[PDB]
Amino acid sequence: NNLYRDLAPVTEAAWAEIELEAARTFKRHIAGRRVVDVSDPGGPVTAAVSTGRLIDVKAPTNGVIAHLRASKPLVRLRVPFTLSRNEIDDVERGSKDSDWEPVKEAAKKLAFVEDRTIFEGYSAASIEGIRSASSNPALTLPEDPREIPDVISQALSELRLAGVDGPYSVLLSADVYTKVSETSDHGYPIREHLNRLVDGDIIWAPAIDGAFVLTTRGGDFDLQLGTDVAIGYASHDTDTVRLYLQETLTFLCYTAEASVALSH
Amino acid sequence: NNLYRDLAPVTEAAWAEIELEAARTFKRHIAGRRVVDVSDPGGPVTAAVSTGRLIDVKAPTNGVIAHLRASKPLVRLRVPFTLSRNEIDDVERGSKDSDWEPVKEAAKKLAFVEDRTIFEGYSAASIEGIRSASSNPALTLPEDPREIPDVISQALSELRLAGVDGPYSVLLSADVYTKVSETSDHGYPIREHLNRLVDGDIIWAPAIDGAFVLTTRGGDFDLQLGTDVAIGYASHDTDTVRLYLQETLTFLCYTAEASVALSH
Amino acid sequence: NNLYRDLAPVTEAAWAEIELEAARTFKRHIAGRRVVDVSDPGGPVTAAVSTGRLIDVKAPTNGVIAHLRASKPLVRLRVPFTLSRNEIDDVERGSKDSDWEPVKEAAKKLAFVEDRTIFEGYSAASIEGIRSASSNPALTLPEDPREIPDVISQALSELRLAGVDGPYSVLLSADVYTKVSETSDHGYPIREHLNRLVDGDIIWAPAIDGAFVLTTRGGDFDLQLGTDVAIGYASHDTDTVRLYLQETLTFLCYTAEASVALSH
Repeated sequence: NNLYRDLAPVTEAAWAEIELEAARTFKRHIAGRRVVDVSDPGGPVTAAVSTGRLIDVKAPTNGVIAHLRASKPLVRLRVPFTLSRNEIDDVERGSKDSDWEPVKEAAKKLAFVEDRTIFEGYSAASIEGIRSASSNPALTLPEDPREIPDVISQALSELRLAGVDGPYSVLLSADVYTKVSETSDHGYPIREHLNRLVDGDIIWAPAIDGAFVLTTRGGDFDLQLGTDVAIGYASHDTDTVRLYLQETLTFLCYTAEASVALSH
Repeated sequence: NNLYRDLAPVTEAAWAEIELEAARTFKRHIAGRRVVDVSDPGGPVTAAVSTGRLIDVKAPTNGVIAHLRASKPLVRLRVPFTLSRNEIDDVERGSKDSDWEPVKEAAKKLAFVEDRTIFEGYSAASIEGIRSASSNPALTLPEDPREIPDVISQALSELRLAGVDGPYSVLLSADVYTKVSETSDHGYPIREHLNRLVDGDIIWAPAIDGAFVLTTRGGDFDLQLGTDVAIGYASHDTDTVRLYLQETLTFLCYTAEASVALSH
Repeated sequence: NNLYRDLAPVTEAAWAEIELEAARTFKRHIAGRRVVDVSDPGGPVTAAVSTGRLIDVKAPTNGVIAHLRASKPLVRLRVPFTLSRNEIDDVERGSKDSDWEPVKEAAKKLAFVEDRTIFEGYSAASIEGIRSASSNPALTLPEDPREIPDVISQALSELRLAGVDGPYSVLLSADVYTKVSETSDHGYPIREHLNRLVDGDIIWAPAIDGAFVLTTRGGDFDLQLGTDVAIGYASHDTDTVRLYLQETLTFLCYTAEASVALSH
């Protein structure tokens, strides 16, 4: 296929450790797929997702009414990374500490771009994120982290006022997640106060800004995958192998009132 | 074998009580084997652990490229102890309080050396401990023990920032473990506050200095055993038997970001 | 694996002729494996050979006796060679005289380095050769080749005085082997006089200096192989393919009195 993995000077044993480090780092830093509906991958051919809507377009002849079918394009996101060939060759010799730091940086970079796309949008790919598509009022996060469980309760009130009924999850940015993990009250971290407000999870979301409170009842948020994360080969020289991680996706939000966005 | 146990003036009943006291005291004072991967014992022959790496070495002839295979030597750690022969002979007569205090001191001594080796290093045996091999920033322990769950939360933040994903355990030195056990807050000991920060265990580590927070996801810390703890015979006279405890091991840390070291 | 043979622009038919020329030239120029015990290859992981001995090392704590396990490192010996791609491509077209001269030079180079290592030592790899480890007195080779069977008989006397009992082989350097092959006495070459002194073989050893007389009773000389001779791929351009021969080994001599070294 287009990955051209068989052309890489990378052993089968070294691929297994690269695949492990990429999958483990990506899953650690992905927060969007824990709350959105993730489709089955459509394959390499699929290029657009039908929205079912119509666009008025000028008729080619009188007596004819013409409409373009509306769709959302998929975006191919590629993160290159460079591995040392000495570190690759050490794997068959029995090394357990080969430097897969460029794999982990690329998986963290690809996980951030996917979560920035879902929550903050990526407008060049015609992706309105959850923050922009939310019709609930955007709340402000207080600087005192002990006041955060009040504002999360205010976000849960807006979802209750909007009429949505599902288990709620709270996604926190890396700064806010740290701040509620390290600040205590009544002998409990603030993050444990937040656990008891919601039936879903308090989710570490290191890509996003601020916070999000949303329902995970299903059918509101759609991550449409063309192809999921794959590792491909670009080139190599004597010392290095140029690889990449890539995935093809788009994100669709169908319910504007299913989420509350929070920021500073 | 080399233990020469059959030459000892030690009865079978007395061996069973010596083996029991040594195993119970060693397991009580070992903290490293609760968090590191412990290999199967390689046997008495094994002398080195391959690191899989290569060392540049001068070629014997031009047109030849030579590399030494790198490895880590195992270290044989022996702790002698002396038992009274009157206490040994009392066992067959039905004594239940024979003085196995030199067994317990030797097992505690051998357990401390193993845990100092894993965590603080033993540089003459080319063993970089967990504290020296950690790439996360070293935190300072506060003198007020009620402020310890904040600094443990700061250590958990560094591991979350490093990207590692497993159940975290906290290893406390004997001074710190006592101080968080004897200080209370909200009607709970500080050690119980620490239990609720982590999904792993709060571990009494009487050999180490300060504290350690690390993941136990697996594959990061490797205790390679040549031979595990065995009791051997050295010599005897009319009144005493000279014995020893010994084990052959080395320790390897493969993941620098899998641990946070804490000290005063 | 690390050889990356599938990336080479070398046909299956051309590999078969390269493998044949490398194996035939290596076996022609190897003399050490005819007299030493050659182990089964330990695999790519193995990095050291246990000597079973102990090294005094400073104890980490009082009351503890520490010893490092001693071992001998394996050395990876690589000989690069460059083949013409026109000569490679001629093989499928039915050529029988493709220039495998760089293969034969590399196999001769790798065979010499292995035999210099066994007999003359390679001290950077901590390999004491047979000549240095021999405790028998070193004899001098006479300039008259007709006087060589006397000095070989003197070497056989030293082995008889040392008490060793096995079939003796004589290894001659390329200069000495030529000189005893081309000089005649009583209508026989001097090499045929040497054949009748020993029950083993008179062995052409083109790598070594001088001569060696040793027993092949077994258990005295140990060639420990990690991986045996393999052909790997480095790189290629339009005109050439860069390949290499490599093997990983060390040599151990266990019996100092099992050999007599001879020189000029």
